[PDB]
Amino acid sequence: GKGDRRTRRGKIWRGTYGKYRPRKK
Amino acid sequence: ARIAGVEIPRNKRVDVALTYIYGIGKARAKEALEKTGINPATRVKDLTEAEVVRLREYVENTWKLEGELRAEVAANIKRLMDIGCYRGLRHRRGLPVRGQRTRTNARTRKGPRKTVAG
Amino acid sequence: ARRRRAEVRQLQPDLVYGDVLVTAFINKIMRDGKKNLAARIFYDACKIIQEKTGQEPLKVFKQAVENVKPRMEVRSRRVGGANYQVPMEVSPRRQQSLALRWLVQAANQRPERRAAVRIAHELMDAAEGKGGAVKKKEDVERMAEANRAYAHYRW
Amino acid sequence: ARKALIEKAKRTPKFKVRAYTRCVRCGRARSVYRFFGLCRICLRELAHKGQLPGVRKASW
Amino acid sequence: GNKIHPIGFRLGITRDWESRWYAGKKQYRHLLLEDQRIRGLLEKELYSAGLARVDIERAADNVAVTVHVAKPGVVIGRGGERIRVLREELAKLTGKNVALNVQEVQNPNLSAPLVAQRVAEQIERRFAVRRAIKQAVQRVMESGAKGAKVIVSGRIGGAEQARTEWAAQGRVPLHTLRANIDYGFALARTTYGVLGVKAYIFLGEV
Amino acid sequence: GIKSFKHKGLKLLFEKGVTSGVPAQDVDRINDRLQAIDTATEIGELNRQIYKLHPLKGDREGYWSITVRANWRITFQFINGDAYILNYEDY
RNA sequence: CAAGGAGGUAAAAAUGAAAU
RNA sequence: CGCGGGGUGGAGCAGCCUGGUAGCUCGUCGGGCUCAUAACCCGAAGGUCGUCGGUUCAAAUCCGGCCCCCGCAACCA
RNA sequence: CCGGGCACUCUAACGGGACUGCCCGCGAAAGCGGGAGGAAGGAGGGGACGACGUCUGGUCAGCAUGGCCCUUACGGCCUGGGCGACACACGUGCUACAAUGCCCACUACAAAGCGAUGCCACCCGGCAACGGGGAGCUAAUCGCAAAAAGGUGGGCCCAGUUCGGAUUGGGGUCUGCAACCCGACCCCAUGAAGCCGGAAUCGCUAGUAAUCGCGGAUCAGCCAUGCCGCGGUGAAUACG
Ligand SMILES: [Mg+2]
Ligand SMILES: [Mg+2]
Ligand SMILES: [Mg+2]
Ligand SMILES: [Mg+2]
Ligand SMILES: [Mg+2]
Ligand SMILES: [Mg+2]
Ligand SMILES: [Mg+2]
Ligand SMILES: [Mg+2]
Ligand SMILES: [Mg+2]
Ligand SMILES: [Mg+2]
Ligand SMILES: [Mg+2]
Ligand SMILES: [Mg+2]
Ligand SMILES: [Mg+2]
Ligand SMILES: [Mg+2]
Ligand SMILES: [Zn+2]
Repeated sequence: GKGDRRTRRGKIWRGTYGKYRPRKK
Repeated sequence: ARIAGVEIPRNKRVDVALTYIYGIGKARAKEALEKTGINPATRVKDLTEAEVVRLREYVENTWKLEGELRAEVAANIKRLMDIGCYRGLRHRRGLPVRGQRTRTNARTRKGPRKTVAG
Repeated sequence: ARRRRAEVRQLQPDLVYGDVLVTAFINKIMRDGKKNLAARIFYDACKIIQEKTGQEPLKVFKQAVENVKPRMEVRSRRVGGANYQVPMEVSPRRQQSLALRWLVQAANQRPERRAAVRIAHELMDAAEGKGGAVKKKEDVERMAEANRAYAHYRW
Repeated sequence: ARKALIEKAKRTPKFKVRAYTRCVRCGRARSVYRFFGLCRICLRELAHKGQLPGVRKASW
Repeated sequence: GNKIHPIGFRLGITRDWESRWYAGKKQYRHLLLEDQRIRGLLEKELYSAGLARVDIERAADNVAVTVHVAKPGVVIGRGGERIRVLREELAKLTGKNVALNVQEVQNPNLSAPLVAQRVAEQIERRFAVRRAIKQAVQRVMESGAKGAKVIVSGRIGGAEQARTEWAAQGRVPLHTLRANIDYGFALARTTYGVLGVKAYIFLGEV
Repeated sequence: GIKSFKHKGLKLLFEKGVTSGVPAQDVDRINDRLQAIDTATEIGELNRQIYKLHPLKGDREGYWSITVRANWRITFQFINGDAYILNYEDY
């Protein structure tokens, strides 16, 4: 889901981080 | 079980079955069953009636959902009725609200192509 | 204008088997260049062959390929704006390629759920002479059969 | 608007975001490298001249 | 056509730089602008010398500047002017060690910039261009050259029709790296427009 | 009557009298032509010798072309007493 | 081992472009 | 003025008699092929059925009144 | 991490290294085929390099420049608007239509580059964007970064459904004098079209196509799915 802003995969693609993709640990 | 305005989802995980309500989505889903204290991976098939009652009582209250909040959302757009702003006119003409590109695309609000030709 | 006859590409033999054929099959399974997932699926299906039949997958796979081999195929050729279809023989290289290709394709044509069980079953069906690939093989030979008229155009 | 426009590019007052880059050799406002203070056009000219210290053709 | 600048094409091996100094960021930009304004200021009141090069070297407030000239006639003995405030007027926006040297380019007929500049003067003298090209080439070839090539392009002898006059004797291999090929260029300003003169001078290498 | 422009310079010369879109020496020339194309009730009126009128061929079919000066053309579509898509271009 | 003299001959595919 | 036939998308024709479906070629509009046009290929849109009334649950269709079009007839003195 | 050492790896500076030189066969020669020779070969694989000329090709809006025109103005400054408009048409693309798939958690393996008028470790508040602190780094020292596909475990079970993410409502953050026209993210809720594409049409012959992420330029920010680079896994086929 490279364009969904609610996945670790979409957050990768977008670049930014967040709740669905925390800044590690 | 007729939780809010709906009842449909049977044998398909309560954290997922919950999603089938305008107002629940995915975040409020697990948030509701951790706050009610119910196992997410359950059958949804009318399990313990007590868990279902607590779930219903919490969910249906707390926050607005289903036909009621659809009315509120529609009313928030009705806000820009009167002598409203620019954003209202975009809801009037049927065009994209956030000022995007309308030269091409914007089919999700304009609808299918009409073709003028000339 | 093919000055060079384009030498035949050679592969690396697999693990546990040493096949000069199985790896070619794993390659066709491979999508997006993930040989890991590809090889796994085949070896998975090899484990699946052991269940439904007490046969070693090295023969089940081998015989399946042998049953999905086009003896002769139809070839569209010359004179009349390329109007004819001469039925030509098939080179051992091409029988090789078609066998594995039709296998994987027919395998993913099956209504099953897991890629491994599709591969395993399609191989078992093909080993018997029943697979959807065998259909494809027998079909291509029908076309080649019906064109024996101007087959003497040959080449 | 070109002469009075290379004036503003060096004048740079009134709000910090109204200030912008601008090739010095030319007056180009686009493709201006911060490193040289030059547009991509001028930079290529001088690089072939040899007037750019260390700057050399890239082959690899 | 489309051909790369035979100077830039070398730069590394064969034909070194023309401004040899090292700096990191926050400095390169300022020192390059100053460097170019030196080249700009020199070219003006030193054209009568006809300068083949303007080498520049630096070492923290040191700024050395070497001016190559066919005939350094405009230097005239120490306090005979043409150097004093002239090499001192540089430090009116610099204030650093304005060390200005003067070189004697021996044969101007083997210096590409000088050749092209002599030709571009002749265009403005209203000379017959094709004959001017021929002579300049032979003149370069007369002074021991291994190969030469001069090119004037556009608006030749006035007349509404852009042309391109071409002449080249001996050997001029532009593609080769071990070339030692000197390249010069000049703008001829005319009452009917502007035309460009290319000059290629070649010597052996290995 | 001229009804639509494709060339902005042409548009400005006829509407506001803005001459900065055309050559300076072709101002009077272009003007007399445009007025002729404006007054023309039929393509037959745009037929004076000094215009070298003719319809274009190929993909430009349906268009016409009177001559301003040298290799320069004013092209348009004339229909029912009106010209449309007034363009200024090379031949 | 080297050729001259003899014969069946492509197809379905039309136009031209805007000052010398 | 007497009999007979006919008015249907832009063009030319069906469908009416056995009321509930308006169809065909060409043209038009979109997109391809070509440097481009034509040809060709793909895909679309388009009709108060001349008009005014009547019968019917329902009229292009069945029945009348006009309005044009076409074809016959208009003979014996 | 220290003592110590620098043979390995790496770093970057000059070199050695194949020229079908050696063997068989073919030939008049050039050369071609084949073979041990070694990392390598019969231009090893890629770059930079673009002949005389052609297109009255492209560029007076990079710049220069002949001519023509404008000068209380075709110049100059400002605030605001516009380049972002939308009944439509074409190009180049990005994300998909799912199960060799998607989601969550854990756990590995790169290269090439950028940063002390910045990159910002580690804590603290915060669901998060981010904010408070605050160490090291003029940087093969410190930081940007954990690479991602992969692997292990677990959950969905093939339904427009945990596929897909458009669109829209609400709440927020950060840059900026200011983000309504027209900024990027974050969070809640909506969750559209699409179930794989008509006539047609494109790319690629070996690290290559496909797939995966990473960097940089411009840059206060950013409409970047772009462009220029980097490496990860890694096909198919060439009769003719
Ligand atoms: Mg917009
Ligand atoms: Mg800039
Ligand atoms: Mg004709
Ligand atoms: Mg002709
Ligand atoms: Mg058409
Ligand atoms: Mg056509
Ligand atoms: Mg009678
Ligand atoms: Mg070469
Ligand atoms: Mg031209
Ligand atoms: Mg200019
Ligand atoms: Mg634009
Ligand atoms: Mg649908
Ligand atoms: Mg499905
Ligand atoms: Mg190739
Ligand atoms: Zn510039």
